[PDB]
Amino acid sequence: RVKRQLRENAEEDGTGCFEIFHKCDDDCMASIRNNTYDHSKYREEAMQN
Amino acid sequence: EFTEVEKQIGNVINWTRDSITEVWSYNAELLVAMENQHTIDLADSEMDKLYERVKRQLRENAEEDGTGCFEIFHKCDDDCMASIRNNTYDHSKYREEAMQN
Amino acid sequence: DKICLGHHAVSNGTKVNTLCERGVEVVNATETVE
Amino acid sequence: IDGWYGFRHQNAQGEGTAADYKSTQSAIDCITGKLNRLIEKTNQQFELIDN
Ligand SMILES: *[C@@H]1O[C@H](CO)[C@@H](O)[C@H](O)[C@H]1NC(C)=O
Ligand SMILES: *[C@@H]1O[C@H](CO)[C@@H](O)[C@H](O)[C@H]1NC(C)=O
Repeated sequence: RVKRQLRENAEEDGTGCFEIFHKCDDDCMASIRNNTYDHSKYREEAMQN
Repeated sequence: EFTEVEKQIGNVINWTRDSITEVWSYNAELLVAMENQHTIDLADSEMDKLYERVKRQLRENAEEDGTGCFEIFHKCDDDCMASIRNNTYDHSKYREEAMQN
Repeated sequence: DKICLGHHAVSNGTKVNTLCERGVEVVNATETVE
Repeated sequence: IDGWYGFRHQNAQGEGTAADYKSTQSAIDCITGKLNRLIEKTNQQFELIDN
């Protein structure tokens, strides 16, 4: 579910912890916690990294 | 049923039949619950098989969103639907036009 | 331009038992007790 | 202690040991339903056969 929520913004390293490329603050913590996060606001910043 | 048997052997027969009834009722309940759980798990497994098979067919050209719909980057027409439907689609033909999105 | 996935469903089903719940709504259900 | 399945919020600002609700609620619901199914007394009264 978290993997489907994080489209390209984060990837699985291998130990099971996501590496978010972009800046994802405490509101972004809450957004992925209660499933309100959107990829439409941070596709490009994470894609450029 | 008509002429009653001796009381002690009749009580033994009823106790044995009641114990066998309890064993078969518990076995039937466990059987029904177990195979209903297995049928639900089988349906979920077949859905997961179809979802991952379509994901492997679509490769990097279509990125999953978390709904079951696939955002194919190429203008994938009705024949493209047929190709991804009946195991015909190739990602190497369309990766060049779908890579920049 | 997208393709979605899904499965068949019915408006009214039958409540069956299972290993972790009671009265689970499914599509179809046969009778094992005559 | 809040839930079974939790999160480790590493924002380089603190350590948020939060807890999810949906998945752990489904797990507790299934497990307590399993115990409600199985942990029950018999419905048949037996009799003393021997002496
Ligand atoms: C055994 O059980 C039957 C009912 O299933 C009853 O009619 C019968 O009287 C019982 N036998 C004795 C010896 O009580
Ligand atoms: C469901 O199962 C019954 C058998 O009890 C069968 O007659 C019926 O065709 C099945 N399908 C539907 C949609 O009822």
